Amino acid sequence: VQLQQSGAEVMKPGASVKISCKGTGYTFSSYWIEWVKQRPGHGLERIGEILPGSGSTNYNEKFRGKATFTADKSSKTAYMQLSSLTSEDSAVYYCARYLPYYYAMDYWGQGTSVTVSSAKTTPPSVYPLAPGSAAQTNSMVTLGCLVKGYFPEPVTVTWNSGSLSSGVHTFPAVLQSDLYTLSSSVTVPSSTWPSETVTCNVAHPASSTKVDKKIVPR
Amino acid sequence: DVLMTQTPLSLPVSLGDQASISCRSSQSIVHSNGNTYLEWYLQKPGQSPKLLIYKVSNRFSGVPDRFSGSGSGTDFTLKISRVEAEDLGVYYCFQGSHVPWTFGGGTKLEIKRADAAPTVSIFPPSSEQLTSGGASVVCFLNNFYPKDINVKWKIDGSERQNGVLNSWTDQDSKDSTYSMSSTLTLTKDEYERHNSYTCEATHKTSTSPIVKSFNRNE
Ligand SMILES: *[C@@H]1O[C@H](CO)[C@@H](O[C@@H]2O[C@H](CO)[C@@H](O[C@@H]3O[C@H](CO)[C@@H](O)[C@H](O)[C@@H]3O)[C@H](O)[C@H]2NC(C)=O)[C@H](O)[C@H]1NC(C)=O
Repeated sequence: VQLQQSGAEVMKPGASVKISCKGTGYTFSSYWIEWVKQRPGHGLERIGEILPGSGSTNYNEKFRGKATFTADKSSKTAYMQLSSLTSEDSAVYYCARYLPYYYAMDYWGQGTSVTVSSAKTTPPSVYPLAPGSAAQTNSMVTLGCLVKGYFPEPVTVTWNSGSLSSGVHTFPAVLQSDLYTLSSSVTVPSSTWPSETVTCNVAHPASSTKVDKKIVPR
Repeated sequence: DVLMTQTPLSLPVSLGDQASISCRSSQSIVHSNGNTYLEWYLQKPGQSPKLLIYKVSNRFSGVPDRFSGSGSGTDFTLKISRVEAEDLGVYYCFQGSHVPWTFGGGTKLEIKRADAAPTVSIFPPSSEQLTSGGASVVCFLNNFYPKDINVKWKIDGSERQNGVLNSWTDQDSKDSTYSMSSTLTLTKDEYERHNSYTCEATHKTSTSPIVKSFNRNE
């Protein structure tokens, strides 16, 4: 048994998207397909369900009109269409297999990520950050490599060939205005910092960008 | 639409300590066949939810016996006897009794330990930031527990609050300590105009805010 979902999607506000969930290894037509929304913040919200065998569908009142379900019996796939996309529709959507009053949602899809925004594929703008001139030097000093002005997610910030696997704190990306920005901090002894060389290996698969820039001491 | 409410929103419990999540229904979710259809799901970070319990008490095939459910009417509870690091995540309710079927709010389970003091730091904008025409003042508050943290920026004695960037990192594993990377962005004309930039840190471990500032004039 396996439920396979479509890939990540990026759409502009006011558009519509069509996600799909393909089920194999069981009687596809005889199990309901539950659609669950998970905003990045928190919470699981059920959009509705469809029984592919018949055409029966149910919708939660919050999503009635926003989402429409359809199923294809020939190819064991179920579709959900979201209309008039907005910012609040950006979330990760799951599909699950359910039989009411019997076997519960034991199998889920991998999750399809949908982002609604008018931005384009902007590359990263990494700004390596060094300690300020007016700052005391201690035994343990934390470095800083800022990345901002990039879209869409994700950007894999790391060190040179995993130079410092431990002591790394990659803070989550956030939308400052319309683009995503993140940060990182790695603890390194002041003794080895002048000698040992490490650089934040910022990456951006969506823009096919791979730029790394280290911080110079003050 | 039956509303399911979970309390507490968060439940810090140390390893080996019994945990107890609770669930409430806007209306009774009993069914005629002699069963009430309540299910418990666990969603670890970056993964789809996994089924744990169904029909209040029945355990899904392959879950440790430490999990157990019980309840009736509009009151149900999930108990974890001996918690373990693999049990971290968000636990969700699900009523499968009345159409449409609704999820619970969720209860983020965390592990508690001895409080750790914050490690505050401030880094001024880098050269490339000046060249690009901006300002990236970043404050790093690493390894602080619990979540009782607040950030306030008082520029040259004036408290700025518009355009504040708030970013928090989830609980770690090696140390299980939170972190914060709230920052602020300023324009060159708005950056050179002022003189003193400060970043306080208010935490339970130290009631007095921690001061970490630099002056533009150097
Ligand atoms: C539709 O009607 C059938 C026939 O009465 C119902 O089947 C019965 O369901 C109950 C509840 O699960 C079964 O009792 C339970 O059986 C399990 C497995 O043996 C056991 O572990 C439990 O402790 C409990 O005894 C009962 O055996 C079963 N009877 C038959 C003949 O299958 C069914 O629940 C009804 N469905 C609905 C939606 O009303």
